[PDB]
Amino acid sequence: ASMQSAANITLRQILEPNNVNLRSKKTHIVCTLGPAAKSVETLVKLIDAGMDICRFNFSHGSHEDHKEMFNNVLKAQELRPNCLLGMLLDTKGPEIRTGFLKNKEVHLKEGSKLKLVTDYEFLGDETCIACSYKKLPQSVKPGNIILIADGSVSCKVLETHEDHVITEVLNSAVIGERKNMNLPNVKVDLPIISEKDKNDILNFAIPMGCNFIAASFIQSADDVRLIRNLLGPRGRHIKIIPKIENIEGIIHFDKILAESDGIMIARGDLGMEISPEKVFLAQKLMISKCNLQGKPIITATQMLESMTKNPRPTRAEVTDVANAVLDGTDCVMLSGETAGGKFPVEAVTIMSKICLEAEACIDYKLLYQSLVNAIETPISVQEAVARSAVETAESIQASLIIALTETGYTARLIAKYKPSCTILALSASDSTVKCLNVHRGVTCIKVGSFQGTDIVIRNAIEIAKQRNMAKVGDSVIAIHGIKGGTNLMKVVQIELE
Amino acid sequence: ASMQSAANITLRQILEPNNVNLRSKKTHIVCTLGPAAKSVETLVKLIDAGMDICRFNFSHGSHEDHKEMFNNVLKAQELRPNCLLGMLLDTKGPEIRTGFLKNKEVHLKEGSKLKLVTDYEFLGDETCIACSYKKLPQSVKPGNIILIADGSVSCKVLETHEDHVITEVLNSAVIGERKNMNLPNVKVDLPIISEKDKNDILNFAIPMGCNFIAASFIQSADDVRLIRNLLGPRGRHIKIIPKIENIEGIIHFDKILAESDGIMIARGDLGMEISPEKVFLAQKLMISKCNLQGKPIITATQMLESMTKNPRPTRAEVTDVANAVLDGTDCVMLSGETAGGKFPVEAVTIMSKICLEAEACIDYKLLYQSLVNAIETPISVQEAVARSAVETAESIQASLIIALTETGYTARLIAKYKPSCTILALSASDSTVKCLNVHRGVTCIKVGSFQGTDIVIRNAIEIAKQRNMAKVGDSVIAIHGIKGGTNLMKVVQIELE
Amino acid sequence: ASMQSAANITLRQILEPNNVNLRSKKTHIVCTLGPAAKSVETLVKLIDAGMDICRFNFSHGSHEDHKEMFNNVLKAQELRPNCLLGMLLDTKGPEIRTGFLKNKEVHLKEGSKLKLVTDYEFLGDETCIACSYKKLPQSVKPGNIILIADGSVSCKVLETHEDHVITEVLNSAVIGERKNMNLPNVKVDLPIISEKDKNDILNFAIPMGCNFIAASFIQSADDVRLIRNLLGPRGRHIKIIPKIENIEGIIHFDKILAESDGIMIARGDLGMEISPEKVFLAQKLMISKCNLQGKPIITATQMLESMTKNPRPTRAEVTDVANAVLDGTDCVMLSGETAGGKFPVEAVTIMSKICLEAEACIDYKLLYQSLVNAIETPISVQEAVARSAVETAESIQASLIIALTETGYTARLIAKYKPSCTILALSASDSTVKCLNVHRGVTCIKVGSFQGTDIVIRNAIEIAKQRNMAKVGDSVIAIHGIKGGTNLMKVVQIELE
Amino acid sequence: ASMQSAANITLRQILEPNNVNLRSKKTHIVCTLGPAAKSVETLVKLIDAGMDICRFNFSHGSHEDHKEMFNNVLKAQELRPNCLLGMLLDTKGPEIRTGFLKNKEVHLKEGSKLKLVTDYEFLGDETCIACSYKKLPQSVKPGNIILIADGSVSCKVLETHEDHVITEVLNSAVIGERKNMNLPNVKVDLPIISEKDKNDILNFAIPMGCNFIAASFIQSADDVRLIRNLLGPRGRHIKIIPKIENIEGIIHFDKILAESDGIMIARGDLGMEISPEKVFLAQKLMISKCNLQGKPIITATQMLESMTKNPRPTRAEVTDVANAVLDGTDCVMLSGETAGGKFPVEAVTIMSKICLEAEACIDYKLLYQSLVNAIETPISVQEAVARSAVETAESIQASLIIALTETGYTARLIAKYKPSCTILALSASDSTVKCLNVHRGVTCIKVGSFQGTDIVIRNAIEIAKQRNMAKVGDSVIAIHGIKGGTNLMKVVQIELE
Ligand SMILES: [Mg+2]
Ligand SMILES: [Mg+2]
Ligand SMILES: [Mg+2]
Ligand SMILES: [Mg+2]
Repeated sequence: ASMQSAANITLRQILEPNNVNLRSKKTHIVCTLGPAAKSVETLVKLIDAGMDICRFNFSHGSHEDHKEMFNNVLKAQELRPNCLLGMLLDTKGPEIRTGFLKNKEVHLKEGSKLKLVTDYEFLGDETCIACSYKKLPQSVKPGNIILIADGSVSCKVLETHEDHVITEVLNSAVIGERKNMNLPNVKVDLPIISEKDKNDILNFAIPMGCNFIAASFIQSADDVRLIRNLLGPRGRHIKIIPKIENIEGIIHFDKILAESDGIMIARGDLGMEISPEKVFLAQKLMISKCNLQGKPIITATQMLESMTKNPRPTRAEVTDVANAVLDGTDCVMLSGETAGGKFPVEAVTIMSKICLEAEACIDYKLLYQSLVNAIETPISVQEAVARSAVETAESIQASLIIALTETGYTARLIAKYKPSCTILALSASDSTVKCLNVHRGVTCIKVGSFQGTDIVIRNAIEIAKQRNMAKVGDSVIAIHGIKGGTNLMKVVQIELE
Repeated sequence: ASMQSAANITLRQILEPNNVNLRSKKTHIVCTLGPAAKSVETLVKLIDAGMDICRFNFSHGSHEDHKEMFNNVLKAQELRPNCLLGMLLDTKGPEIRTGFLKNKEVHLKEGSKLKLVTDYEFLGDETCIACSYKKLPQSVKPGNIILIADGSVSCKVLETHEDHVITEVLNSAVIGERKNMNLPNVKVDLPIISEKDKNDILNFAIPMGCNFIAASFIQSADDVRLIRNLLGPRGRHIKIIPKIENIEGIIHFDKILAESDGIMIARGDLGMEISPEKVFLAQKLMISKCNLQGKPIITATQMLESMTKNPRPTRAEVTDVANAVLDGTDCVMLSGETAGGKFPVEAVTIMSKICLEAEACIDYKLLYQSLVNAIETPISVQEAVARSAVETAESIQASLIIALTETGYTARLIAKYKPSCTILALSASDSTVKCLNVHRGVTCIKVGSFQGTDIVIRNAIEIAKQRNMAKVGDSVIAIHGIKGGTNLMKVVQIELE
Repeated sequence: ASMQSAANITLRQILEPNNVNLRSKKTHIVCTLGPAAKSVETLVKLIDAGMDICRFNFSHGSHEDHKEMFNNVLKAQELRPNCLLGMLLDTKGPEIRTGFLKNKEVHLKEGSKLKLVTDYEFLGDETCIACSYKKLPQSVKPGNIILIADGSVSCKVLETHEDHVITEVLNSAVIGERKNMNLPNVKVDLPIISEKDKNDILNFAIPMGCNFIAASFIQSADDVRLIRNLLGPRGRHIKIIPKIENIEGIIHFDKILAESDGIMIARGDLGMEISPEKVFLAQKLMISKCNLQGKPIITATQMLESMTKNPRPTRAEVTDVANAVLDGTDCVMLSGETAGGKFPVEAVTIMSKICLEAEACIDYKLLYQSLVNAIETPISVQEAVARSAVETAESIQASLIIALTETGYTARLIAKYKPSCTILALSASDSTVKCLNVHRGVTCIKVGSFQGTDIVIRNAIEIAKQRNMAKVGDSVIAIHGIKGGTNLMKVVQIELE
Repeated sequence: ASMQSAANITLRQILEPNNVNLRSKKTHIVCTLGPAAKSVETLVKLIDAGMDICRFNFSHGSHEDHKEMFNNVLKAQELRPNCLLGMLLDTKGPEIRTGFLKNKEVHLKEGSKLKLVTDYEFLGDETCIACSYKKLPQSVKPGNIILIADGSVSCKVLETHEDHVITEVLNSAVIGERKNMNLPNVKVDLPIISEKDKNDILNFAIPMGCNFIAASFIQSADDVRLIRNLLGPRGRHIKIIPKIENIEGIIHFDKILAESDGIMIARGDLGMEISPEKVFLAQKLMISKCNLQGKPIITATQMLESMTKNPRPTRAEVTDVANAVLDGTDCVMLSGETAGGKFPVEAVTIMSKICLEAEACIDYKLLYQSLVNAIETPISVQEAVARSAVETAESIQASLIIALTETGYTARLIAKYKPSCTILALSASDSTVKCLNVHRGVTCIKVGSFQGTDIVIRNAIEIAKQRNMAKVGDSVIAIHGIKGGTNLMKVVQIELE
């Protein structure tokens, strides 16, 4: 619950321009893949500008271009082999919509009474509109506030009956049809995953190499394990990333985080379920709790979201990305319409530059001590050795922490302590090398199995030099055997003769 | 240059709603007064929602409604006497504009050559456009970048001649006429204050009770003292607030701040003179340097800036205001078009709620020690006593620090250490009670002169109880004699019998 | 239980000699008054060398020279009026002695059996010796160790019977008669105060102006309140200083300290009741617990204790005094035979110089923060204001903290936070001005009653200048009204015109 | 110059007795070998009680029993092979003595004039005494103080002539003949090493396996390198330990420490060259400077020094040893006559118990951070890895830090950071395994050369279990390759199957 991040901003960093390669940044970028952001040329353009994880939802599109979207990613990877992309699938989850209307548009007047019925075939008007949530009367109570069309109107519940509720319109607006609805401070009793979603996961998501499931509208730890149950050993290697989008998720965040492999701060329902002035508290709290537990967090950030002119970001967009990095997020995220419809590459480019600037101003010594003093006394041998690699790297100004890991556990322990240098994770597991992209500062390279540790080390050293991640005269940290008995930390200096 | 702010966010603060009165917040709100935000009813509505300082520029309007704007403020004050409003005048300062065009619109093509001439009567086209800055050739050099129409196009200087320069258009766009221009990393050689501005200040601003002069485009300490020179003893009591809007101001910020009474982070030129990814560094650095020197800072924050739908703020708008408060700003500011054209009261209302939430999450003990460890060893008797009032107030959880001051110096020393409670400043100087609103947490009340200190204290105590600033059983800190020999700090408990 | 003290030792302090007046030291000296250390000339000599409290026990001497000792002190005071001496009476308390012997000397052999009988008239030998403690069989158990003649022999209890116990001699030595005895880890069931002691207190100690009662062999909080009970309102103003001399006192130290006005670390029984290697832990722990509670502590320190040559102290004697000051003792003490028989003035002189050196090396800023972080969150208005005086004095380098107090409570709160400067306590109570000498750094001056606070302040200022405690250009802290409502802290600068 | 040591004393440690083996202590004991402390039975008795380094001076004795003293040590080692003893030779160095007297005793009277002549054959009286220092007139000046017979008399220099000086006796005492002399604040111009000492070193000290040379009366860095020069490659592996015994050594301590392998605080001349009240400052400063540089320090501590009764230590003796350990000394030392003449084994036994108690109360986490924050930013790879072993050992509560080193450099880097557990140093160099005993907490075991690192590790593990230094279920730290490229830190858990 207690938070801190130490920045050290100099006049020199403000004036001297940055020419560091965008992909060397520690913060990773989740980019939602839209219609235009799919030309194999453009995904490569998006890779060069700093995308690390591809995000998609099967809410729209075909089954034809859903997998036409896959192979275009899978071939975009082959045109840039030094970049291993994560694949995240966003579930639809529970969702509440209004019904259809006689005029297909009504002008609800402030102070008027509005009936909400559960018969979804009822064609409504300004006096009575259908709601897709059949259990709406059994969930809300008199005094509860119902939001319609992204909170365009708020309705206070006056009466609850078996098949309908009666509300008072609190503000006058004009509504379309099939608009979204929100029930602040009310638990939605809908199945966490659909039967469409379940087979989209079990038979199409997992065979195509999907690594993350962003579970929409997670409200309890049960929802997480219910999902993990039905994925089975067929999907035992996929990371479940609950999306906290309402009060229920925030109330139970600790136990949801316990069952989770990460957290995603989605741009969407949370803006309507919580007052806007309290959202920034939730974002900062969730990032802190994820940082302390070593769990990765993805934070939605606005960037060229609305442009009625040319693509130059607003000041609030810049500080939103910068402060999310300073708050301690592993990934910043470009959402669907935030690619601007037309400028996805320019948006991720600016985001990468902001991440580099925010990363360069961090006092990593102070950040490390802050983490150490916030984590409990009984840490394991594995965590202590991972701790020692980070502190040794900072003291000697090492260029890399090379972590040998097969399940990714070693690299996650190191990333928990936020080193200033890149964590070069070496794995023989294809599932591991595309699951660790969600952690800040971790760059993975697949290696063969049944190889001596020392051979894998200097082979990583050679390709680190090839990728300009380390030069001659540098020191790098090598850490392996974390599983033991074999927990080990080495310093080796880059030479060649 | 080193920065830190300690937040303590709890789940309870996220869930429990805030019903604290908006005007009890510590962060103050500078609200730019526009056309519609002038109904005496609406300024009172703006006062209730949390305005503390009124901002205006004489760029537009008449001389008739400029003072029709004054008395409407001066009578809005009389309808809410517990709120003493500051009055800030924004100067126009140096300003660079393009010329007029034959078509009054040109489509400059990327890669084409564009001549910029100093003959402002020249009616231009896509090959040659006039620039109002007559000394443009003598200021920019080959390689300098010239921005037109809020950075809609960027032109690299290829040739400089006596009366014109030749540039290469770097991106294709369509321009209007009389559009603004920016010269990044180039000092603009224009008079800091006009002769229109000078007489707007000396003969209309100072007789109407203007307290702050926001000097646009301050580039050096000379600009500040040149302004202070020409205001004379007629305006010796007005605070000069330089606006840092380009690289030159940032380069010389320390010496500009030395000659200043405060700083204003304006929404405008700084977005074009500095790369967007580096603006957040400048904002945070300037706030830190102002905090360490005890100088107030006003930060522009976006809130309901663009609405093509109903007035609900974006997430980036919320975090922008919240993080500006957490960064340590004395005032957040609503700019002209950010009142939304139509929703100024709702914007300041949300801002006040955000300030209250951000203020309530601050760890004031940690913040106090952070300030103390960053300020130099040789502090004066006056600062030490002001320091003692803040620490005593936190330890005993006092409700108020009552500061008796005539020049405002005592209250500024206390505000420098950011107490968790309100600073109730008592002054006999009308100039002082409307100059201290720019400091965070300071609320002023005018008192009569030639009054015993003890009588002024309990009289402030009584009206503090009347304004719900303190109740029976509370402790308050009384601090006076700061000028001596007379530097004094008292604790008194609120009783009545 | 946690301890810390920050020293800052420079090469300059090691080389440059100290010429500061000995009586300006902050650590005070308790000096036991012996036979030769009683010439009115020598007590004045002892005053000049740094005595602050006179210690005596009525174990020996007459009733004639017991009060002949008083008036010689009371007239030694009149020859040096700037020094108000405290008067401490040491009670005898429980005490255990062996019996008389046929040869009046026995050679107990290691491994032999030794009977200890309760019949004190029995004239003993190497097989059976009487013990004055009649309840010895009911207190010790088989396995308990009995010490004789300052631990010259140790006897393990083998048998306990009604009127005797049987022990095995563990080491061979030769014993006199009427030698002391100790029962480690066994509670002694003897009355805490005698009927001789009780009337020595109620009818001779309190009428002669005795301020402190050093209660020998305190084992429980009951012993303290049993003493305080029988002193009554006739002695309600005398400070009870328990002497912790065995395991029982250490076990119950917290509750003994709660009922106490201070603690005395006596040189004596504690060396035999606890293993020597564990005594330094007890001394440091008790000093820390007294420091945290604001209770004064007196620590016995060796200095010219054994001299078979001329009076130059050993290195262990020097570090013992120096580390006791660094551990945080309010007073260091010269015991009876430690005056060397012949050199009391030289011993207190060296002690004063050691205290000055140890005091000058303390980092008072670090010490203050260490105290503040160890004391609980809910401190009172009085303690917070006393806290503010100490911190203000350090920040502005004030020469004095002038505390106006009648019960001494104000000065004790200030002394709890160990300021680097002298605490000048002003009281109208004769009992208060001679009770506060036990606190470190507090120098008292008696003032008249019914005087305005401001008049008392500058009158103390004038005599502070007369005593070279403050000069022109100095700042001093004035603190009064601590009782309210009236809690107040002032800074005044020393001028005269 | 800044000092700190964090103690955590509990009531439980005061009451619960210690049964830990004495040789498992971290502080090591230098014991001066005297006449009686030489029975092969008694040196073994001294080993069991905690001796780690044997100290001797060739000032007395024969050449026959000087080496009869060696082989008795060398065979005492063979009766306890788990204890490798260091051998320290104390040089005589510069030394100043009075002459012979007609009565062989004079009563110098305070105020009388005393001539000191350089003709050492002159048989003197109370008017004129010879001094062995021939250059005495050229070293002291009028106003200098000359000390005779352990400071029994002090003489202020009144006149300096070619072959004599005239002094005024400042105190009356009776002197023997050939008594020592001291010249406070005056550099003694005598050869640092004699020709007797030089051949005692080059032809008898180094062939017998002497490891440390305690150079008496070191006054400059030149003295250290002049000694190291004349030892040559024949003694390149011997550690030179300057003895700082006068003002000159303290003035130049930093540069003396730079050329040194350690420091010894000798009991002797320093008590006369510096005022007693300033000696504790010098001891604490020198220990701090040695701690920060990683250089070992030996501190003389009093223990059963004077006993006119049975051997129970005084309180000042106990705190002297305990505070020396808390100050941060690597070794405490029993000097010649401090073995009591009769009780050397009992004195070292009590010292070991005191060291164990003082060591057990140290807060090692706080001590480690204190060291880290006092050492400069640019530390090497070797020091960083040694740092990581200590912090990892504390976090996981490892039982041992096993250091593989041949020159001892690895173990010294680890000992610099004062781990709570034993440092088990493994070396193939006989010179290294008997030089590292001077560092706190380092226990050496000789191993064969040309052995794989992993084989040496678990072999040390097995004999660690045999010596009760580690049990099953423990974690130990293994650190090797510190020379590279090969700097390495491992954690291994103790199992056996
Ligand atoms: Mg959703
Ligand atoms: Mg401007
Ligand atoms: Mg006693
Ligand atoms: Mg010597």
